[PDB]
Amino acid sequence: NAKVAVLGASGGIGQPLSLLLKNSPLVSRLTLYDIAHTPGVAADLSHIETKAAVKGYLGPEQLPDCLKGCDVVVIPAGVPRKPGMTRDDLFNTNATIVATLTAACAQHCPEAMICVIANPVNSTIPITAEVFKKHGVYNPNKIFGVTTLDIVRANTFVAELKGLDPARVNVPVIGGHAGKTIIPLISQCTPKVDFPQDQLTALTGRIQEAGTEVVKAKAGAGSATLSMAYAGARFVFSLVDAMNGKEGVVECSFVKSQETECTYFSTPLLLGKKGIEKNLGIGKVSSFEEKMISDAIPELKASIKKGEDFVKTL
Amino acid sequence: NAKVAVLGASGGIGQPLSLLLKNSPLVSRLTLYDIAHTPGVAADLSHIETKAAVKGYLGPEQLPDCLKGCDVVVIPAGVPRKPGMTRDDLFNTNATIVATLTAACAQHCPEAMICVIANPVNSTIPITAEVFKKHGVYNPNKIFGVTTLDIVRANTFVAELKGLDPARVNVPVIGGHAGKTIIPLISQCTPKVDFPQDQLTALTGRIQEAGTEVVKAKAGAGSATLSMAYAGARFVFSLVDAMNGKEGVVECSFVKSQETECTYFSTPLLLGKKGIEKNLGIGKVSSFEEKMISDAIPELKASIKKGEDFVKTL
Amino acid sequence: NAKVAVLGASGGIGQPLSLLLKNSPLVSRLTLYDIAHTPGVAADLSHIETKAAVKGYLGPEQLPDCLKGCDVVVIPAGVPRKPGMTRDDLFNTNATIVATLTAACAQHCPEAMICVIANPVNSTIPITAEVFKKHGVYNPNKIFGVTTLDIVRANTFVAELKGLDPARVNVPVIGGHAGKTIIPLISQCTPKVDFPQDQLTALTGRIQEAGTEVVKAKAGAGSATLSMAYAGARFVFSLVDAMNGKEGVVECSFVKSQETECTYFSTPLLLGKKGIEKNLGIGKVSSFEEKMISDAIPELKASIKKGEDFVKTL
Amino acid sequence: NAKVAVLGASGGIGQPLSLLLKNSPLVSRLTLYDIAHTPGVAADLSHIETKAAVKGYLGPEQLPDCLKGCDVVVIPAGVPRKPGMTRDDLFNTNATIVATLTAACAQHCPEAMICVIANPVNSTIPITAEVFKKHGVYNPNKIFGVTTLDIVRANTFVAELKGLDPARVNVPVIGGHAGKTIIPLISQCTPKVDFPQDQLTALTGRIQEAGTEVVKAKAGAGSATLSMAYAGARFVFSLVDAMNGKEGVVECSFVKSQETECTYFSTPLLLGKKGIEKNLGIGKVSSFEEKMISDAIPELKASIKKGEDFVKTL
Ligand SMILES: NC(=O)c1ccc[n+]([C@@H]2O[C@H](COP(=O)([O-])OP(=O)(O)OC[C@H]3O[C@@H](n4cnc5c(N)ncnc54)[C@H](O)[C@@H]3O)[C@@H](O)[C@H]2O)c1
Ligand SMILES: NC(=O)c1ccc[n+]([C@@H]2O[C@H](COP(=O)([O-])OP(=O)(O)OC[C@H]3O[C@@H](n4cnc5c(N)ncnc54)[C@H](O)[C@@H]3O)[C@@H](O)[C@H]2O)c1
Ligand SMILES: NC(=O)c1ccc[n+]([C@@H]2O[C@H](COP(=O)([O-])OP(=O)(O)OC[C@H]3O[C@@H](n4cnc5c(N)ncnc54)[C@H](O)[C@@H]3O)[C@@H](O)[C@H]2O)c1
Ligand SMILES: NC(=O)c1ccc[n+]([C@@H]2O[C@H](COP(=O)([O-])OP(=O)(O)OC[C@H]3O[C@@H](n4cnc5c(N)ncnc54)[C@H](O)[C@@H]3O)[C@@H](O)[C@H]2O)c1
Repeated sequence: NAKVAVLGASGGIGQPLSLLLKNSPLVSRLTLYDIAHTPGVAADLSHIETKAAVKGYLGPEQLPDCLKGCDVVVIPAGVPRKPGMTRDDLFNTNATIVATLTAACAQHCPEAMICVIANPVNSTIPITAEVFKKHGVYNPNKIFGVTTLDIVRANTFVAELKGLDPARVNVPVIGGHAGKTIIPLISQCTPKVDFPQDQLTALTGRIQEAGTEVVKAKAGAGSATLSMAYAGARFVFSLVDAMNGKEGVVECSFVKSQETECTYFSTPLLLGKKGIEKNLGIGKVSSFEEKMISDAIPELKASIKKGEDFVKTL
Repeated sequence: NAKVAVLGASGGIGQPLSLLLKNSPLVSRLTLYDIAHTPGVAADLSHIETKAAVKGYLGPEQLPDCLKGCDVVVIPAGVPRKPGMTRDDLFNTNATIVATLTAACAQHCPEAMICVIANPVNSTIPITAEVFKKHGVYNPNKIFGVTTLDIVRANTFVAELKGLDPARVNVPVIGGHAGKTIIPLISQCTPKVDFPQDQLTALTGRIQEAGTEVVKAKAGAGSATLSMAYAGARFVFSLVDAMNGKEGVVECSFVKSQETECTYFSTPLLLGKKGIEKNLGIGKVSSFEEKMISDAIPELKASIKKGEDFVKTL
Repeated sequence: NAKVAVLGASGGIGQPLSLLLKNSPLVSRLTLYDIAHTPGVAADLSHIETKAAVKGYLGPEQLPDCLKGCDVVVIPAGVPRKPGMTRDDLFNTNATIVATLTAACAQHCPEAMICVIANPVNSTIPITAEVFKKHGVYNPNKIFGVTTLDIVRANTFVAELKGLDPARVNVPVIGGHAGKTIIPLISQCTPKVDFPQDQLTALTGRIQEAGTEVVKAKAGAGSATLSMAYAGARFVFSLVDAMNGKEGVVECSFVKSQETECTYFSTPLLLGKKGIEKNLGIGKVSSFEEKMISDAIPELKASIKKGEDFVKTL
Repeated sequence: NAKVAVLGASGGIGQPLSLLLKNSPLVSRLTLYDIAHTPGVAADLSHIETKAAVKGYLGPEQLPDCLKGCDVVVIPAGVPRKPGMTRDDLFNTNATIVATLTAACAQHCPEAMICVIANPVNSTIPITAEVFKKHGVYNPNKIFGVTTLDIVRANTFVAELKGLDPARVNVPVIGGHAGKTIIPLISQCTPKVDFPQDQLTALTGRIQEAGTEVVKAKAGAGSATLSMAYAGARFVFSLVDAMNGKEGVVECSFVKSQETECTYFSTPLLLGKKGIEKNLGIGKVSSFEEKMISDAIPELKASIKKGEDFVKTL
């Protein structure tokens, strides 16, 4: 029964994400928004034999109509990286995009869950919060930075190394979504896994620089699109399940947090009807994992402040 | 346990198709092929938390290694339409692509199920058959023209007009995949539906021109990609289920046929372990539907002859 | 003192063509039209330090304002070929595009010179003629099928083989613009050149299939764009010089002709203030060249009929 | 006559640039390089009826053959901006592209004039210089950051305000190529123009934001391509004229400079047979202009160091 808007639906992530949402029995209305090509994408998907009604919207004059009555908004809108770039190279362009779109959300569907994919997530979530505070509708239990792909990657890499089935593996990943701020808690992995430190370190780095590995492999043709569509769909489904009374639903996500001195931080969250039911916190961790958390905090706070300062100039 | 090859994996269809395939526990190995961009696509999908081992292959030199050991090969490789073009206007270009790709298949995975998505399907399937014949490995039970999107469109459109869930609608569509050769048997629809003749004609025209509807809506940005990825994934899943011994798997598909004077024709096929188990035939049809079959045959024969003639000059 | 419109200005040919026109002191006003990207292209071109004022127009609502007061219209709007395509595969698409765009010309700038680049020229010139008839403003001295690239190619190749400066070479090319209908009158070449019949035949084939060789070299990335921009700029410059009263300006172009049983035909044309001042005809030719003319006529008639037929259907 | 290499010849700037170079009687040989599409672009251009011999090169193995014997190398290779990006946001991607390509030039055509178009120019010229130093062939009189488009824009905008022929306007533009580092010296314009202050300020700002204006207008489809092709060609032609012994050839360009405290800086340069004959300096400026120089210096030094540092960490 959920009504989901996808802002940036014509892009690399947007189209396959919209596909996965259209294919879901959980979605009864799918509104697609972009600045280009949205009508053709909507017609394409409207032919698929599922109940979700698909409507496409094009340009800022139609963004309000796209947002009317939505339960979840997902925002893959933004520019992807080229080889060599950092996520902060995209900050200027994507901060404007995220601020503009989340402003419309605050105006026209303030009650909706806001799921931000656009990078750098470590800054774009603070931006979303400060835009919502600006319109006086800020609810910290309903704004999510989608880090799900870090968890998905962690599970895959663990499963390959130990010959396990990825569907059975679960690795909490905490901190943020950029380089050393991505902290995989291999010591909390279910099932339990033992690696020597050199292999643990190699696995940790692989997970951290996984996005960059894909940017290099694509050689100028963009960043992770299909896996991020999978990761975004997964997160939305988790959130909607929880919204229909499903219990025990847990997903890591970068949110407003009091667990560390960072005002925003990613930890496992129990999800409920009002978004975040309970922040489950960092929990018990190794020395190696404590070192990474401690090392990640300055970069996190700098990014958090960079997003806040950007909204301050609006 | 099914090893699936996608030829044309970097395209508008190939990428979301490859995603849907990667997401399924029916696929144990997903080998992707194209003339550009495949390594990045493979890198992207390899991070998804499912069992399928994803490998990428690039250029004619690597095509044999993409195909070896394959159970299924799907071929979305081909040029799509621009507004104003017929599917037949693509023949010359796409003919050479299908012939070359299917020759490698006949040489390197002759036992595999061959699923051609490339247009015009009415001519490209005959090209595939003649190519396989030329190499002495022609099995008419394993060569499939993917017409599934026509069925998906029919189901959806009927479901919309009757207020039904399209997940529990099934309209057999027969003939071929081009204009008037697309024949939806609404008389055989489950559940039973009865339209007056004025509406039935419009519904029938809508289904026939659905592909062109998406072409115009995309205004030169290509044809159906996401819905075709859906339809193609469904057909492969149906085919892989049947190969795993699942019973009652029925799909319409343009295949080597003796149901009419046409050498190739689409009807509901019972699929099994060896490919086509039994052609379920045209069945009991209305006068209206009987006229369309009669009207379609000359065009289908021409399209078939065109395809056969192309291989004759190789 | 000439106001020129480019219809299809955002395309592969359109952009470099518009650039060459912008650079010319013959052009005082340049209006650019497309269905996509025009404002960005016009903004880019308007920064160049030449006198021509540039303005961009997007979509059919802005087409009339583009054409008002136009002295010359050049029409590269259309779909180019992929490898394997015949020029007739693009007929249905381009015929529609040419018909639409020439109707607006007929209504809004009926006295303007109409230079059609869009293929197949052998049919799109007939289409342009009939559309102009419907609106009661047909003038056959102002409608030009741009075949200049063929002449340009012929000059380059003859110069290459003979070690000449291509600026000092002129080869009349007659007939039409497709395959064997492209007839280089090497016997009329200035300066005089002497080839054995074997070299002459291969050279003649090279000229006829030149467009195809470029399509092959681009491997799906399109057809001749930069060389066509050059050729189209040359023809437009020739025409605008003649319109300003320059004498002895001669260009081959595909036009309304009584030189043969074909109703449209390309021969060298004396241009002047009314457009076509005098058709210079075929002249004396070799037996070899007479043979090619004879063989080409059936193709030309067919192509002329096809375009004329298409217009009746609107 | 001049042998000119274009690195990044298949791009938006590279292709039209290559066309302008091909059309010019000052070019005897045109060698084109890119990582994709080069052979198609070269085949296309090789049909144009000018004397310049055109050859296309593709991939690292063929780069040296492209550079051998070159008098001038133009390097448009690089990633363009999207809306909201600064030129500096392209640094991390384009630093490696410029470093590689200029290392190739240092090896294979060290005596050639090196014209860097790739952004950010304020940092990529220092990169170029440091790469030539590493190779022991650094000649500061032959390394040029192409700022010519800023001058072209200034000439055009001044001519539009005053109602002049832009062919007769020359505005020196100094400093660098980004935002407030672009300093148009309207007080040194020929002919002398007197502007009311409100127009002068809006003019100055227009010149500085012109690049961003075009990026905005292209709405994600790149940056200035056609006007940059015009400007880069103009610069090459001035360079070749001066190489052929023409006197009084002056062009502004971002070069090694001892005019301010910035080690690199753009001023009018008298060009001669060996590149820079003489840096003509800042000359006499107004207070308004002196202040713009003062404000620009901190940003220039920062962009310079950024470029130098990049090379020292290799
Ligand atoms: N959170 C993650 O783990 C994660 C992973 C991968 C990528 N990303 C980010 O997702 C974003 C999108 O990546 P992509 O590959 O889809 O890029 P893309 O260029 O393929 O698509 C971007 C889409 O956003 C649209 N867009 C741009 N401005 C818009 C606006 N103002 N309003 C509405 N739509 C607008 C574009 O038109 C395009 O359709 C990037 O910022 C990328 O860095 C995040
Ligand atoms: N059966 C149907 O109902 C149906 C529906 C939609 C589209 N189609 C057809 O599917 C085909 C693909 O459509 P699309 O939208 O993905 O086009 P696309 O242009 O987006 O991608 C097609 C892909 O084919 C690849 N390709 C071309 N030649 C190749 C070769 N020789 N070897 C390997 N790869 C090659 C291209 O690189 C490209 O990645 C088209 O022919 C279209 O007509 C069929
Ligand atoms: N005369 C010749 O010798 C010759 C040579 C080469 C190419 N051509 C023809 O040139 C034409 C285009 O070539 P290209 O390489 O520029 O193709 P392209 O695809 O690069 O550009 C085509 C442009 O036409 C535009 N367009 C399409 N429909 C339009 C419409 N209805 N109104 C306005 N604009 C429209 C598109 O938006 C695009 O910008 C083709 O038809 C090709 O066959 C002719
Ligand atoms: N100096 C100026 O005023 C000015 C003006 C406009 C643009 N620019 C800069 O020029 C570049 C814009 O170029 P464009 O608009 O043609 O972009 P584009 O994307 O259209 O083309 C860039 C070209 O770079 C090529 N390339 C990338 N890496 C390469 C490599 N390693 N070796 C050889 N070629 C490589 C690509 O293949 C492509 O052909 C950007 O750096 C942009 O910032 C400068």
